[PDB]
Amino acid sequence: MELLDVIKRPVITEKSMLAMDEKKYTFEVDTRANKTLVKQAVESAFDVKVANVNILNVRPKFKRMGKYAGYTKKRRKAIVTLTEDSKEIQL
Amino acid sequence: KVKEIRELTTAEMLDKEKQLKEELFNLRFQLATGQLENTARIKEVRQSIARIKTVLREQ
Amino acid sequence: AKVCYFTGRKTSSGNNRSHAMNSTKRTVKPNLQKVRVLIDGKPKKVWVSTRALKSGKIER
Amino acid sequence: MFVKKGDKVKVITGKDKNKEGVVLAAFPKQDKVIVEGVNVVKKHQKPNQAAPQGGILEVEAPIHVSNVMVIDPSNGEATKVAFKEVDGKKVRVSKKTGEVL
RNA sequence: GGAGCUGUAAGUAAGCUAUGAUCCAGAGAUUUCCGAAUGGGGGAACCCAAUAUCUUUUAUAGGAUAUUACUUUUCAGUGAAUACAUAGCUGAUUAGAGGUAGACGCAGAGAACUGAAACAUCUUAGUACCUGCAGGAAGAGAAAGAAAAUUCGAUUCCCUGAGUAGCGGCGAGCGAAACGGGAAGAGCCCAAACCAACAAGCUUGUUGGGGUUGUAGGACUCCGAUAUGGUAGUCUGUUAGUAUAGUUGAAGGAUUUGGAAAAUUCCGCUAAAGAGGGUGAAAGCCCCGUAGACGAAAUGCUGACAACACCUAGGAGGAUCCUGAGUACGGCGGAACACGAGAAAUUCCGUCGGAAUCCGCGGGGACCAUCCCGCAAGGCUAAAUACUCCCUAGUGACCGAUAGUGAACCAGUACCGUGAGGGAAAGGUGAAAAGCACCCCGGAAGGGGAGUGAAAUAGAUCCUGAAACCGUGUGCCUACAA
RNA sequence: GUAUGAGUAGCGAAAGACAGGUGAGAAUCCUGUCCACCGUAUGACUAAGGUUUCCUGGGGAAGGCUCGUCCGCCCAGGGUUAGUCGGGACCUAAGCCGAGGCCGAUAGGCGUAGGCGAUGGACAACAGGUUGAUAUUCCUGUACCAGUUGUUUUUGUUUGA
RNA sequence: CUUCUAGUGAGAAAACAACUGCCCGUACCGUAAACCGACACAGGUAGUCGAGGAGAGUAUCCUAAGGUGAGCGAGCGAACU
Ligand SMILES: [K+]
Ligand SMILES: [K+]
Ligand SMILES: [K+]
Ligand SMILES: [K+]
Ligand SMILES: [K+]
Ligand SMILES: [K+]
Ligand SMILES: [Mg+2]
Ligand SMILES: [Mg+2]
Ligand SMILES: [Mg+2]
Ligand SMILES: [Mg+2]
Ligand SMILES: [Mg+2]
Ligand SMILES: [Mg+2]
Ligand SMILES: [Mg+2]
Ligand SMILES: [Mg+2]
Ligand SMILES: [Mg+2]
Ligand SMILES: [Mg+2]
Ligand SMILES: [Mg+2]
Ligand SMILES: [Mg+2]
Ligand SMILES: [Mg+2]
Ligand SMILES: [Mg+2]
Ligand SMILES: [Mg+2]
Ligand SMILES: [Mg+2]
Ligand SMILES: [Mg+2]
Ligand SMILES: [Mg+2]
Ligand SMILES: [Mg+2]
Ligand SMILES: [Mg+2]
Ligand SMILES: [Mg+2]
Ligand SMILES: [Mg+2]
Ligand SMILES: [Mg+2]
Repeated sequence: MELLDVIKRPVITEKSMLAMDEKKYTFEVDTRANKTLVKQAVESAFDVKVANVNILNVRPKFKRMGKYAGYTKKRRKAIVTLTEDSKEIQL
Repeated sequence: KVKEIRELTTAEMLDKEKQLKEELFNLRFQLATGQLENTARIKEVRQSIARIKTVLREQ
Repeated sequence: AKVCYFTGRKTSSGNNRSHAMNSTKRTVKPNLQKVRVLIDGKPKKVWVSTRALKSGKIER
Repeated sequence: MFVKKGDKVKVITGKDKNKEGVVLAAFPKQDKVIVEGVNVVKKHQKPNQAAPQGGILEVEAPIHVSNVMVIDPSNGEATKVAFKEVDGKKVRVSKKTGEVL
């Protein structure tokens, strides 16, 4: 796929902010994606030199609204750890 | 819109598509935050990407 | 399949009717023999029947 | 629809019979219409709509558009509608007279 | 098409729209992944690759696109045992797969319960089931026929024949066909004799011409037409219509009741429109519409009309040649024919044997003779007939929520089951949410006032609101009675 | 649908008591002190299976065989970070599939090559900390395997490393 | 994996610096109230660790680390089970 549709959005949570304060940023990603593609995507989207990338894929979380029950969509969340001698992405 | 898009040339169409794509990226970020109000700009950008790719394909 | 290449004679069914005409089902198989026949310029071992072998008309 | 926003209008049926009024909005998928001054219902309201008492509003409920009769803008007598191709363009036209709208 | 539009689905935000939106119809593009799934694998919706180009990165790693299954048909190149070669391999090509419509029809295979008051022949039944082939229909189909009339002229389907003639442990039961009447209507090709051409090795394979039949026909020998009609064909075109959006489309206002008028009364109007539905209640004249009159840029479809294409000849002779061979037929064994081996014709399957061909052959219910009718063993063929997953327009002395589809409600769902599989329940506020601001009790729920509303004992368990059942109170009776 | 039995059987092996607190409300929730039970387990890892039951903050309509301020219940949010662990890009057994092929009323059955397939074989990491929830994964140190680019030092240039 | 050559071959070896290393699982229960048994069911559920005194011992009694206090109770102390 294309590098900007690879990434979808960031994950604003307490854990993610605590990681932002340690220079590694969370991002939701195309579920079909790849770690090297996340790396390429961020490197082309921010001119920042990436150091490491971790990935999780989150299960679909059960939910319901009245009679009707279902599943939250699957997600894939990458954690992009940057280098020193590098910028800090601004969100 | 489709009029000026059909007036454009190929490399210009593709540059415009890439720029709309970057705008959509940034809008997804601003929507993940509470930093955006005009949400319909999202659908507008996606619509316009579709118009451009359709014009390329139909050329 | 187990079929004469030429005439198409194949297995069928029939009835054994006893002296009291008690009926039971049987297989009725034709008299097929495997024969090195000159199919389309090539020799080949193929099922084929006596009724087609009688005529000459097909070579070995 | 023979009723359209921006049209002085007479009512045929209801407790607000023979009253006049204009069209504030029209719901064609319901075949209803809203008319200022007509069918003013008393809605017990909550303050979640920037009303810092909650209070009791008075607001115009819809009206079914078949309980409605348009007005000639040059006669006052209310009429029925025909459609005519004037100048190539299709417009509403009065019955009882050839006045447009 | 002409102003509200962002579905169900409120509500908030943001916004779009005469620069003509939403919406509707036709065509085109995009069309993730699985699935015949087909690059290889696999526990479906996952994984791993090869090759070519391009891209990322200092460079790897990474990424995008395209191709890569098998089998069949043809073609080419290589090329084993094995020399010639063939097989095989590779590469280009060509057309198949699989599911639908729990329906229809051809073929293969093929039950039993049941009935016979048991039961074996028989019946159920060539039904159900399974499988293959399919097509919009299929299958059958232009007489080796039906008859007895010297006559009807291809099949199919309805009526009738007829529950007859027959079959049958002569039992139970099974059960025709033809005549007649109708619906629909159409007939065509090929092999062969011979002729011309090619080739190998005077015949004999290929192409073309010729010629398809029973009052026998054709080849062949002679006589003239160059004709004359038809077509069951073609994205050859035009033309007309029609299907898929749509537009227009007449005529009423007042009194009484009432929350509301469409009801009542009054005088009217209109009708190629009094079909139906909705609208605060029962409306010909309020609305959607109806009758009626117009309309399609675009894609289909149907029918004509021209071009193209294909068929289309006549009269004598029968010297000679041809007229469908392991075929018809027969024996044995079995089936289908209404017909159960019976006197068993006719048709078909297996097996074995095994004819003549115009002075010829088959049938006419064993069979022989005479007579009559027809000419098999090669192929095709529309129409009337059957059926409806579906689409449109509709209809009902069909249902109206225990009914009608299992399902009017997010139903093949929840649930049960390892699984195949089985399989529910559950509709209605009000005209309109106008759905109870505010106050009181209370933790809240839930009540009580107030208020909306015609109505709240119409307030989410919502129209009506039976009975069982559970209570409250009250007139009479009841603690020596079975 | 509602009765009857009937406000009955039953409330599913075992030790809790007290003070305070929260709270409208406390045997039942929280904190604390004593007490008792398990201890080749009633403890700590972990495969399968379950599949969100985990953590935080609220709640007490229903469920919990009582209650309930509480919960594996309800509601809103979040949470699962691997070159080295396990599995695949490595191997194969049993067993499965199966080009071609053989056999067969059809359908299909068998089976070669070649593949699939662990419960086995091979294969480079571990000490601590850290969160409310993850830990040979994150963090700090110290490594290891496979590979890439560059610099330096060597040696092989076709009787050829 | 080691070796052999056949083959292939002009580039290979080491030291150093830097860099790269994909996909699935990773929560939690797990001799259980989360699995199978219709239930928060006296049942069943593979493997690893599984301390101490006395003891041959993983037997047995009481304890350690650690974990539990059993999802109805109060009283009275009858027959009967
Ligand atoms: K009996
Ligand atoms: K046919
Ligand atoms: K009406
Ligand atoms: K017979
Ligand atoms: K293993
Ligand atoms: K011990
Ligand atoms: Mg991972
Ligand atoms: Mg595949
Ligand atoms: Mg019987
Ligand atoms: Mg009949
Ligand atoms: Mg009208
Ligand atoms: Mg009505
Ligand atoms: Mg009237
Ligand atoms: Mg005969
Ligand atoms: Mg025979
Ligand atoms: Mg029903
Ligand atoms: Mg009812
Ligand atoms: Mg007495
Ligand atoms: Mg007394
Ligand atoms: Mg009792
Ligand atoms: Mg208990
Ligand atoms: Mg013990
Ligand atoms: Mg918890
Ligand atoms: Mg309770
Ligand atoms: Mg909690
Ligand atoms: Mg097999
Ligand atoms: Mg093998
Ligand atoms: Mg864990
Ligand atoms: Mg319990």
